[PDB]
Amino acid sequence: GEFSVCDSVSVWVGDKTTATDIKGKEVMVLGEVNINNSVFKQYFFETKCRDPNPVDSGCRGIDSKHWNSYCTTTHTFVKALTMDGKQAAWRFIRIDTACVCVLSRKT
Amino acid sequence: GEFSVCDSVSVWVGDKTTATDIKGKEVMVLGEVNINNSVFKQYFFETKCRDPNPVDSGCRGIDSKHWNSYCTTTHTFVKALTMDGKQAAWRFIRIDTACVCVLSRKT
Ligand SMILES: [Zn+2]
Ligand SMILES: [Zn+2]
Ligand SMILES: [Zn+2]
Ligand SMILES: [Zn+2]
Repeated sequence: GEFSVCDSVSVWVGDKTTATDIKGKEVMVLGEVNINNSVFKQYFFETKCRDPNPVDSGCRGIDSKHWNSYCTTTHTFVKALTMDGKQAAWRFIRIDTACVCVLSRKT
Repeated sequence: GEFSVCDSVSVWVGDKTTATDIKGKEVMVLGEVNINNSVFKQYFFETKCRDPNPVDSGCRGIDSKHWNSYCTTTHTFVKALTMDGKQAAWRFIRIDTACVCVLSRKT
């Protein structure tokens, strides 16, 4: 019976308005898009950690004798129609994509 | 000095042509896109595992006494302009997003 070191959760989001852009800034995500000559809504598949606790580690199954650990949300980058001044831009926004375990060795 | 259980690698790809779609099928990814009234190329941020070996685990730092492990590439889903019959479709394709460690307990 298989499973991963950090438990994650994934959801589709379609009510997105605010996002952080590729170099750290906040931007506004528009509701709809016009690609080719069709109108589409903007969707996003996000994965967060369940237990990001940075003291009672959410990492399962570690050599805790030699190793410290926690669960962390990593990010990918997708393009989205945002708002630049006030005509739109196609820009890369950062989104939660996964939950990985991070280590450091003990003194 | 911090690091993660599985070593990953991330690259930008802009020469994508073939992809696997949301329910397992192959599709063709077009080179360019027309969003709003502007022409853009399609980009993708991909992350794979470095050591997906499923015998000498690439997972660092495990209670190997009680636990088996390997590194695996997980996937997210982004929309892209593909080719449906032969006018285009805005569809969700699967892309490598991250490298997580998977466990199973020992007999
Ligand atoms: Zn809303
Ligand atoms: Zn804000
Ligand atoms: Zn090429
Ligand atoms: Zn093919």
